[PDB]
Amino acid sequence: SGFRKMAFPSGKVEGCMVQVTCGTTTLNGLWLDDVVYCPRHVICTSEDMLNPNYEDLLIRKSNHNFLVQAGNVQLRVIGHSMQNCVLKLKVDTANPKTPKYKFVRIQPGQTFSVLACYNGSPSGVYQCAMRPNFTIKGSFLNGSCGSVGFNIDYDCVSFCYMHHMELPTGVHAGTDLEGNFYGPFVDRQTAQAAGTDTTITVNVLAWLYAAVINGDRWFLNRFTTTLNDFNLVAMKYNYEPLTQDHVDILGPLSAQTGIAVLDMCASLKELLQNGMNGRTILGSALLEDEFTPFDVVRQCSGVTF
Amino acid sequence: SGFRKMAFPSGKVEGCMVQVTCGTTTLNGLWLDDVVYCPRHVICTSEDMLNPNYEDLLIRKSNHNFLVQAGNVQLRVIGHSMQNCVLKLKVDTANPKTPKYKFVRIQPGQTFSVLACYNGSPSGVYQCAMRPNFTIKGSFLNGSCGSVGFNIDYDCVSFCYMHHMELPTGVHAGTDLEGNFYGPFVDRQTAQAAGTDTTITVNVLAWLYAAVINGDRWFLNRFTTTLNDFNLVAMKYNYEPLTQDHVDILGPLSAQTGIAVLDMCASLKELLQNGMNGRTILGSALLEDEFTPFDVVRQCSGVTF
Ligand SMILES: C[C@@H](O)Cn1c(=O)n(C[C@H]2CO2)c(=O)n(C[C@@H]2CO2)c1=O
Ligand SMILES: C[C@@H](O)Cn1c(=O)n(C[C@H]2CO2)c(=O)n(C[C@@H]2CO2)c1=O
Repeated sequence: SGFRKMAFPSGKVEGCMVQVTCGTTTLNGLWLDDVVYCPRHVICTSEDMLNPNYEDLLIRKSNHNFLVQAGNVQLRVIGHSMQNCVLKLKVDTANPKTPKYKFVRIQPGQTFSVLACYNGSPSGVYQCAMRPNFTIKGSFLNGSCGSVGFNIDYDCVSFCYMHHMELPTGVHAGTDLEGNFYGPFVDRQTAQAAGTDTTITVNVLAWLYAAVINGDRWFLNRFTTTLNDFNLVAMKYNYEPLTQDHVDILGPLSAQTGIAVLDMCASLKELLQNGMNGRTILGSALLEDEFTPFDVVRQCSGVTF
Repeated sequence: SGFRKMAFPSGKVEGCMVQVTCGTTTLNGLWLDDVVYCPRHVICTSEDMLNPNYEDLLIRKSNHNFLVQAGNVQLRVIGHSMQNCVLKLKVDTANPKTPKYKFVRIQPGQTFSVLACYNGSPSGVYQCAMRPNFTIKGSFLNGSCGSVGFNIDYDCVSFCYMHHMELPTGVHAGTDLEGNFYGPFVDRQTAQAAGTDTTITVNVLAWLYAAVINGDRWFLNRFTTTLNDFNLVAMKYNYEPLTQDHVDILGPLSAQTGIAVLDMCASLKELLQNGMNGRTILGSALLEDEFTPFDVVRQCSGVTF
């Protein structure tokens, strides 16, 4: 029993993390097969971060400029190119620890595990979610750039995030493994602000189901509601509009508890209109929205890898 | 920036997790060098969980009764003994992946990382704390027994917890790696209840310091206080008594923020007497007490391994 924020076992990704140095700057890189993946802003100098022309800054760079340190050993660089906002450094040695991997662009509301690193060495691991505004609330200090997010299913690692920057608001923005930024963010030190951070409604319901399973049933009520009428309360509280697909995704949880999705939507509406009144649900005094329906099933059924 | 609940990289421990089968029961075991460590209640049958005599149940067990599966391979068992509440199965093959390890009995209030497993295979990782009542609030399903807790410093893994059971109250109890239970708990299906779960005061202050660093300063006030007078508010709210050693441990955080420990104790007292009034600190609506002073420094300075 018990429900916790759980990251995946990070072993398979540790062995893909390297140190990448270009000139005076060091950041983390991911090393699968004979390619090292890192953010392209490794090549920006002290005064270039405001408005760099990355194509031009590349002309003045050759293979031997990028120094890649694996653990304590050196990797020989034999090719490089710029794909969107990441660099792809072809090294001469395939990584012996390359797990079965895939590059996936995840959707807002989905969650992943982040292995925070500095100088190509791991520091820790935490579970994050792609906010509706395409930012993540994580823990990154200077030099964590290149840290990656991923999901582990069976024996296959699906890489979905590479960290690029912190915004003036203290939140984080990054790209997928093809170099495309999540959201309208660019790798420049310009004025860019995240939009309204709405709540992942389908994820709050999944967490309420997880609570029922774990013995917390005080928030269950004698009301029900309809989708259209529930969405009208969600909009007032900046909650993501709940669709029928979301309802279908909650089926397995709805069947395991004998609680209709709409009856659970009615209890949520009460929480939004009346607050928690100093009560706690799964040890928390606010509504948690960083658990997907699959996240709950995974932890409440004990899926392994 | 950003402050998160962070587990250590779990790679070095994954390669020590095995499956242990004894008769009809399967649970997880830890495999360092040529010894496999598992809970001794692997040998209890369906009707034995109420009042087992583990010495007697051992007489009827020999080496070939314990089947140890490493990944998908079989380990040959050549010796076994019972130390407190864990078994020590001597196998004939040293583990090639044995990290630099140590067995440590941690103190109430300290934190560690837990790698949850089922059938000797990892499922995930989360950060826990040893409550003052010697229980932990974690996520364990049937078969997670044998999952271990640990800290990683430099390249050395300090194992401190092996999970044994869930209590009728939904919390968790276990042992150190010498088999001694944390708290007054036994590996029996008897009536055992955890005591008062008081709050780790030194850990709440460390988390308040982490908040100041990350931009949340609304809880800082114009008051101060004394230790004796603050403890009198702590006792009313079932908070662990704050000693001078605790104050000394908070020095480094106190110096990095230019905030005396006692001035921070005064802000906490206000939170306890007046509540948070619907405000959030580091994204949470209650006072978090599962971050040690070293946990905060680690994450706010970027320590790696
Ligand atoms: C990659 C992470 O480690 C965070 N980070 C970062 O996003 N930028 C992008 C731009 C906003 O400054 C950056 O330039 N640096 C270097 C130091 C802070 O100026 C930096 O550390
Ligand atoms: C080891 C973990 O997986 C949890 N767990 C457990 O603590 N006990 C000890 C005693 C209270 O029942 C136990 O017997 N089992 C087997 C199934 C539940 O009866 C069990 O799964």
